[PDB]
Amino acid sequence: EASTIGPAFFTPQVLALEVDCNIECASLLDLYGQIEVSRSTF
Amino acid sequence: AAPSRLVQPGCFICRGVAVS
Amino acid sequence: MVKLNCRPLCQAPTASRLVSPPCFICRGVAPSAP
Amino acid sequence: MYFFSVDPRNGASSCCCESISARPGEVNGVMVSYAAWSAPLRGHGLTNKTTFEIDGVSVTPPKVSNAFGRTKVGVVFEGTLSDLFPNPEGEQVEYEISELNGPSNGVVELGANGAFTYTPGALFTGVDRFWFSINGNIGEYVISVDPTTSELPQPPFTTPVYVPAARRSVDPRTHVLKFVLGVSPAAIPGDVYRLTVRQVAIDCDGNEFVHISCYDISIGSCG
Amino acid sequence: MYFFSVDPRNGASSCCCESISARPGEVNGVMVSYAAWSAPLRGHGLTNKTTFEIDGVSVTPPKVSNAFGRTKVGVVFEGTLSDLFPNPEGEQVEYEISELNGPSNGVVELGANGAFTYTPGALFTGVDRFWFSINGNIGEYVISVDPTTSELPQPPFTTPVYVPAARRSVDPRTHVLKFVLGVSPAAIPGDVYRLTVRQVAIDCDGNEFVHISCYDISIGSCG
Amino acid sequence: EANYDFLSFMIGAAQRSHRINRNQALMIGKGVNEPKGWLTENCFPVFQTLPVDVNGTSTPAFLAQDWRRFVTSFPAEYGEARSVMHQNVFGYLAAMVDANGRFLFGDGDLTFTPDLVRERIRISNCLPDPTEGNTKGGTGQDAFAAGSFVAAQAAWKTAFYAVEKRPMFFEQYEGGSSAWCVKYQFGAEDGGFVGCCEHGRILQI
Amino acid sequence: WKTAFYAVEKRPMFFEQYEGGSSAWCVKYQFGAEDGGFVGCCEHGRILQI
Amino acid sequence: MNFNVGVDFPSFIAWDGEESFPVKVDGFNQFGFTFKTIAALTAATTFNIFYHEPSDADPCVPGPAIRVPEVPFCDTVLLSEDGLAAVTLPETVTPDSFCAGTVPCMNGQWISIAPATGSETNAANVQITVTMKGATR
Amino acid sequence: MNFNVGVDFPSFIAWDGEESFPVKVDGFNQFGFTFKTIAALTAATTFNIFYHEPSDADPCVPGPAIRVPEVPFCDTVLLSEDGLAAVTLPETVTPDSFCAGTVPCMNGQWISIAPATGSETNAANVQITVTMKGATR
Repeated sequence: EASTIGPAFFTPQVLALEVDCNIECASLLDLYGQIEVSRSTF
Repeated sequence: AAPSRLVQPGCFICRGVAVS
Repeated sequence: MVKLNCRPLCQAPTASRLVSPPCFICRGVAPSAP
Repeated sequence: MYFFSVDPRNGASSCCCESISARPGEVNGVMVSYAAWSAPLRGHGLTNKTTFEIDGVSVTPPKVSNAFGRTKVGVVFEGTLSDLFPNPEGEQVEYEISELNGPSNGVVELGANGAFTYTPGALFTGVDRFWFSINGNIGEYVISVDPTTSELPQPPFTTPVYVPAARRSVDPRTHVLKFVLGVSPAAIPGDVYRLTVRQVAIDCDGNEFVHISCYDISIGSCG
Repeated sequence: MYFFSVDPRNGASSCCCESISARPGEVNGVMVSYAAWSAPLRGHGLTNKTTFEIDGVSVTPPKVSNAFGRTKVGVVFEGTLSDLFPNPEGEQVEYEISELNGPSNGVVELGANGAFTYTPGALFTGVDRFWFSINGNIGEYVISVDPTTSELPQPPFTTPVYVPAARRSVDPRTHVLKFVLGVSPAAIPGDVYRLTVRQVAIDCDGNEFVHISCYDISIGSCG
Repeated sequence: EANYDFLSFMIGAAQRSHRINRNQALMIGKGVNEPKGWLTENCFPVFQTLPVDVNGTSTPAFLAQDWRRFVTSFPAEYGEARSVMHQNVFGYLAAMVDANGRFLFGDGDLTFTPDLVRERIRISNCLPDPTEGNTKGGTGQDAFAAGSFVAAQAAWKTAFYAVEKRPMFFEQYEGGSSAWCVKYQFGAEDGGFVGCCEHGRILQI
Repeated sequence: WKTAFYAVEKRPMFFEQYEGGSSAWCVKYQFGAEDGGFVGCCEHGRILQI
Repeated sequence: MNFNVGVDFPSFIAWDGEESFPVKVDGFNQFGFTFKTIAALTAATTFNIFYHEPSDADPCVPGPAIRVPEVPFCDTVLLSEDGLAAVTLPETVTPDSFCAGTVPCMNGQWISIAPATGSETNAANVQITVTMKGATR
Repeated sequence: MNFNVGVDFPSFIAWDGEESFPVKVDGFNQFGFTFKTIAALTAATTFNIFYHEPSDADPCVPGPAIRVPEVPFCDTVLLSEDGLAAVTLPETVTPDSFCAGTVPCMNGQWISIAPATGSETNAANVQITVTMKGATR
């Protein structure tokens, strides 16, 4: 019978969502002046 | 640079009637 | 080498106030009295 | 940072124990290189089963006594300093609180006649000590700040010379034992203590090779 | 690590036996190089059939006696430490539990007057030792915690100088014998023991070539 | 095993951790081992508002008249400049009120939501906000923490430079990795400095 | 709300006459449905209280 | 509609706060602990982990208690100074929150927990149970 | 290779032989008991099942002890007298053997087991415990 036989005969429906809830912040790296460089100590 | 103040104009209205 | 893992059974709420700027005052009014 | 290369127990190359000069207040570091003894014993190097013991061969018992108090968080604590200097002869008591060895998470103000007040820093609970100096003689006054709930236990009245609880280490790749040697600010110059070390190596199968040495710590002022 | 090259019995090349210094508490290792004696006897090299024997040529019998007790697992054990030191004169007794030789699976709360309580570690079954010291006289006290069913045997009260049961090895490829030589913490400085080693070789067919040598262990303090 | 792909999670949770650490550094990074950020170097000219006497107590304050005088003062000879600030501050400006009770912005809309890119404000809510998160600042009394930071403004394309040498990279660390356990190693190399710091400005309390 | 609270749909209602128990003098119907929901992640929502 | 989750992951008491218990783990292949406190702790408590072996007198009763060695993975740097596995419930664990953990390699047939010395008067306020996984036979 | 299965099926104590312990079953959505005997019983042993409610004052402490009702499933002919759930550990159940039962319909948020009256003599030799199944936080 059912509801008294282990918990392995019933396979749950694995739905396809993934809750995240994580703010990075806000980007501030495109205002600054960008300069590619070479070997350090320019 | 030392912190400079930012004094702005106050509530300026009148030039001819002093308050009692 | 055990590495533990802990959760709380009952999370707690979290209240906070919502202070907002007061109706301003203006520093120094021209027509006035001492 | 002292460095001793221990005897190799090979039947080959004044007093017995090596010497260590220590000044009251310092907290130094010591290295010991068991390489000459444990390298031929091809095993798994050393193990962290070393033990230390500190015995005194000259003490000159202290003049002033210590004292222990109790208080909760935020509540000011008051205490005296006159019942701690048993003077066999009559003399004045130039109370002084050393600015170097003051409290850590609080503040004290010295009174004019054996008075002081320890107002702990806000939002702080734990144990806080500070070292007073009655007429050149030095002691300690230990107070515990309780989180107002029940009570706190008793701290162990730190000794003149100690080896800290868990700061030892060992590198089995080079057979070196490192430990810390700390001296209380109340250790009296001229005294001599003796430190003993039991270090245990290990063979391939888990047995033990023991080795004991000693060191003479002489508390001398000015290095 | 000691090393002795043995004489090859060729009719060629103060006291008789070689010299071994030892320190109370140490556990060292010894190597012997039978190469010069067994290499000419071309056969199957050495065989692990070496036998040892320890004799005392200067003993100074122990002042304080040893003792033995028993307890079940988890149960605390308490006993006396005063009926073990018959003192000839009348004087005081300063009992002490050497920290370097405390218990290994419990703690001991040494009371003020020859009294102590031994709390065995949680879920522990075996034998456990700790070396007391009455007026400087050292003797061991053995406690065997039983696994609550019946009993464990009565261990043999380790001698002042011993060679462990089985930690020896013979390298037939380089004709070298190794063993461990441990010295009890109850050894008395100045005493001298004698270890005789009987090592057996073997021919290609299965006969024996015996060889006997001796060593003089001198128990010295400070190595 | 472990159906959830863990490696791609860490490669994702490393570029993310790097992204915010770099952004955090160029602002308040302190000298050694991290670029000298322009908040802590403090050679931007700094303006600070003067307090107001709420029934004779002189609490610190910051009102809209201060914001207009701060942004128009920027000498237009340096170029066009953008202002950055924490979003609570912009919430603070939007909720002001004149003496009779009206709103100073959007005189009745339930909301003031202006075109920000037509106002050069560039909200980024990681900066320090003087509202102590929220629930501080803008009081009659008992708030607003004199000496705090509010907002900045500069010709950023020349007031602060960002230096990049070698972007993020990943590689299997051959050595320390055996036939049963892998050891990965990632890294990147970059830095930053201030340009000429007479091009910026800061507002305080 | 599209990611703060979720609603789970499985099956709409049904209706059928319960045969056993419905005599030729009485009659008894029977119905039911099956659904549910949960709270996704309460860091995407606020509440304004007094 | 909850299942008889008892079979297919049963569980037993391993430390009721006053005395330990050996739990058989031969019949199953994977297992772990679930710590849980009943009252606020005073300092970090440490438990030792022990594995038994089938007694020679009877193969259905545990023998003496050996201590399970310690296995580092890669990240391990502490190594607990002893090479003998042990758990340590940190301070500030409010008594409405559980903590899980398990040894990376079983050995023997039984497993046991007991409070290490020093923390024997705080362990009277904790509870440790063991829940297994699929049954081999 | 064993998994740290304390998370994802934790287990807690419910009757250590001297005291019942409410176990919070809200955060999870399936649970069951795994009985276990420590020494031979004397007769049949009966246990009552209780469910609690969130207390009136504090919402994270259990309220009073309410006796959970029992429901049949198309084959109950025993049909316990007063329609209240109860479990009867049968006599002649040896040690090293565990029985696992579970109440069908869940209610409340804390569940508990207590030795039914007239059977608390040899109930000190049982040790019930609970294991939940799947967090729903």
